[PDB]
Amino acid sequence: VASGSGEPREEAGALGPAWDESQLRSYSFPTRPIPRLSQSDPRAEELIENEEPVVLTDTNLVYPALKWDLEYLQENIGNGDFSVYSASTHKFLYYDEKKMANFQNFKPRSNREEMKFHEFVEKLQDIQQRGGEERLYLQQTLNDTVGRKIVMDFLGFNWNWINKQQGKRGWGQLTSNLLLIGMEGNVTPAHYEEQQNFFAQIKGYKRCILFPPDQFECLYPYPVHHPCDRQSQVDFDNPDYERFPNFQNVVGYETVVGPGDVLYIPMYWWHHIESLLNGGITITVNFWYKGAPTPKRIEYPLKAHQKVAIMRNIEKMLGEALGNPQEVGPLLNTMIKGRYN
Amino acid sequence: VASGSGEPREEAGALGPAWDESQLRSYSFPTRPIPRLSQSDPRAEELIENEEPVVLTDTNLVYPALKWDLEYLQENIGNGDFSVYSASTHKFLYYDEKKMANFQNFKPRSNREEMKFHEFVEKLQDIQQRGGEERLYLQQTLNDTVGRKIVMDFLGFNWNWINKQQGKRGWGQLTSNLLLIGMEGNVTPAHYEEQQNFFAQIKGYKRCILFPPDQFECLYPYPVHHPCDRQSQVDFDNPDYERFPNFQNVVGYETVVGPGDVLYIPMYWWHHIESLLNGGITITVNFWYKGAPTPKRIEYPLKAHQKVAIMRNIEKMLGEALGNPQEVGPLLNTMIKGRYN
Ligand SMILES: O=C(O)CCC(=O)C(=O)O
Ligand SMILES: O=C(O)CCC(=O)C(=O)O
Ligand SMILES: [Zn+2]
Ligand SMILES: [Zn+2]
Repeated sequence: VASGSGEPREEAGALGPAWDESQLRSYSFPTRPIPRLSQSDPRAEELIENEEPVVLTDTNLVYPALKWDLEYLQENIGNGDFSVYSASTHKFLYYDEKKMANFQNFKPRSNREEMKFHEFVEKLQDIQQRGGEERLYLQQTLNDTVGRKIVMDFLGFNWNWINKQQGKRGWGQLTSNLLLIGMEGNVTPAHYEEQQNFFAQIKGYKRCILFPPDQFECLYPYPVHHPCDRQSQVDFDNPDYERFPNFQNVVGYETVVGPGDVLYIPMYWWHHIESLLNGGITITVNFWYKGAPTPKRIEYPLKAHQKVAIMRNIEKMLGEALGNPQEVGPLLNTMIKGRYN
Repeated sequence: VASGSGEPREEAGALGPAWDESQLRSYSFPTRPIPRLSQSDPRAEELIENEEPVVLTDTNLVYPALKWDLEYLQENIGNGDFSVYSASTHKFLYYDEKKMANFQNFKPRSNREEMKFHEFVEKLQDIQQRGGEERLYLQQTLNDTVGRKIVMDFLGFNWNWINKQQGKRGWGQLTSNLLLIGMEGNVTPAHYEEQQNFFAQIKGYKRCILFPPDQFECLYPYPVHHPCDRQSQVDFDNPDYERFPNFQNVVGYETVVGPGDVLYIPMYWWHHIESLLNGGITITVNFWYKGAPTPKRIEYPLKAHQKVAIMRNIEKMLGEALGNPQEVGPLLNTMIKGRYN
């Protein structure tokens, strides 16, 4: 019942288990499995409607990308610039560069380096070459500049299905598709997005651990003006229970996606994403959508994500009102101590 | 230098000290004296301009009320209804009755009872009669219904001086004059107002201890939706240093006003007001003014009162946004724990 990702799935044509338990990292918290359903299954329609996660096994959302691999992409993706993140550890914490202004005591552990696709493949094979410890992760919005055959591939994605989805949910506009290419063992640590996300797995296997928005108290996001806004301050590998005591109460929904799977990551749901160990490279394309307009007007009791949105807006205005994001905390403290605690 | 109210002043015509140290209650914190200046003294103009307190000794602000006493008032104040607050202790904590809706676990220790002036005088003499322990405090906005001679008295107040004051400071409109009649030993505990206040002493002697707005952290106001909004949660007689540790750092400005004195209580300044022990009844009329409009637009660094105004508005909106004032604290806590503390 704290199964996790369940027994590993058996590949078609007796090809043996897709992955195994020892490819998964181990954590301090328990998990229940996210359900894997067919896109035609009413229950999957329920889950998305109710903004609960679900793994859709047969959407064909990115059917033409399933052939993609580094050789094909290097060949066909064009000469555009690609954002590539570097790291010394397996954890790729991300930094909003616009926000680094107002936090000096903040040095990166993951630098963005712009480079052509072939320089990526090259760097990858230079590192592989000599068993170097360092790691990379390419993450780049698909756009205009992309080669003829990638565009045909892109156009062949299942727009009919995902557009119906956008329509049934009242979502706003598709904002971006991010292309993610990772090395085995890479972790994008726990964070949340404000958009809705269909996360479409193309190559390799990723374990995705999700936490609902009502676990805000257990996951301790950075301050909103901090560059790691929306990310957990907790190190999943070495959790500091003195600073983050509610982490001991955290409960995840967990799954492993492979080629053809689409994971619905609902708005404000925390997610932690790791490419399996010794699984090779992973490739994923996501689909971010705005999110249905806010209701006219509120109906109580508020949803967890609505309380989160409120906390964000309080922090923001207080940043503005005080003239300085650094004064947000002392003010809030002064507001609560001996008054509301 | 922590003098306090200074050596007591000597009455004209060798009538001996107006009051003495043993009429003053004793507290845990130190105080410096508020300056007593002449209204013609440029330094007093400085203090009011800079929103610092000052005791003006010669305004004649309420010259015609100096003859007032219970017999005169009973005689001349008319048959209107007068708000009279009751108490079993010397501390008259006030309750906003509009706010009692959203706090059930809140019972009074000071009930408002409407009564004619003669019923007040009567009750007072019924209690005096038999050495009863209970205490009363009349506090009633002067208005329309008031007798012919009180109106002539009122009209004889020094409008020329106080209106010039209103003009020089850019204050808005006079909102009310409250008439306060107290028994010896009555304490109105520490609180702040959002209006500017010229506090005009008429009969008897009051000790006024003021704290500037930047002592918010030491004085622990109730939540804004609580009925004791703007009042300190700290009991000055028995301070709980476990709950209110910054009370140990509190520093007051202190003075004793008698007949003819006017104390400028600047906006957002905390004040604690006690009628001297065994001093007899006290009488005071205050003059509340709105407060200059807010500046277009903000200039940094913000003043303490501006940060207070912000904390108030955060608490208010969060009350509205959450649908329920009771959920304000859990939200704020969730916002700060492990995040900003
Ligand atoms: O695949 C990853 O590591 C990041 C995915 C993610 O965070 C997202 O799609 O929102
Ligand atoms: O005289 C009192 O006890 C109350 C005075 C006061 O709080 C005020 O005038 O604002
Ligand atoms: Zn994400
Ligand atoms: Zn007051």
